[PDB]
Amino acid sequence: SRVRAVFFDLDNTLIDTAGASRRGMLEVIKLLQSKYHYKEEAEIICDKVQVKLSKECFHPYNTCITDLRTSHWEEAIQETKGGAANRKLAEECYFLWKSTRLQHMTLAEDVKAMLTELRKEVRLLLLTNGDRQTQREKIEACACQSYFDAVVVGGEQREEKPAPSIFYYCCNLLGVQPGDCVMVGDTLETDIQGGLNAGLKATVWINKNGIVPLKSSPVPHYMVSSVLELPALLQSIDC
Ligand code: VO4
Ligand SMILES: [Mg+2]
Repeated sequence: SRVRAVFFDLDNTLIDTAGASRRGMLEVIKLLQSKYHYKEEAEIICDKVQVKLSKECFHPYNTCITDLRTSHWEEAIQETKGGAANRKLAEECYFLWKSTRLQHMTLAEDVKAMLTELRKEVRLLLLTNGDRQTQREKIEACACQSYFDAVVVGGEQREEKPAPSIFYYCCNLLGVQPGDCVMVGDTLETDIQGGLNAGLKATVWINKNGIVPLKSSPVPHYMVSSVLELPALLQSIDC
């Protein structure tokens, strides 16, 4: 009845993806406004891209995603500004956005110290959705793979969260039973729903911003604001 494995989301759970991604946007705005003499049109372009990205995370992706997310910019520039297509400016914007966010994707020192002290009591797995190319780059950017007994990327797999199969696979990977695992993540629709679907021992929601969820949304077993609260939490579930 003791916890034998803990699964961890990556984005906005272990690394500040959102903060990093907006930092990239800020640089793109800084670029367009200063260099290419833009005003408030730049901020509109970034919003269009941001919503374009959301309507593309559909699974199972195809590659090259680079060509896709780059096209997301040229489609965005033309809508706000206008004129002929500018693949060069789109290429610049994307890689500036990409290079910026990846450098800000790092594991905090106290987060590293938490993961290190935790894997000597339970096994650790990294369970993240997204395409192979994009996610693996993040993994390398924050060098987290060294901290986990296993890493599983949804794009590389048959199904992602919240589908229970990918959870069952993680369990087989570590030779454990779903009832011995706890899922930790910050998205209800994937991390939490998935944990409930796959009958895991517990689900832990990361809610630092203090969202009050709808009654119809998945209900976690636990709710905390930081991943630093797990050791005490996991010790209370008895491990
Ligand atoms: O690391 V994720 O929040 O895209 O499952
Ligand atoms: Mg997340």
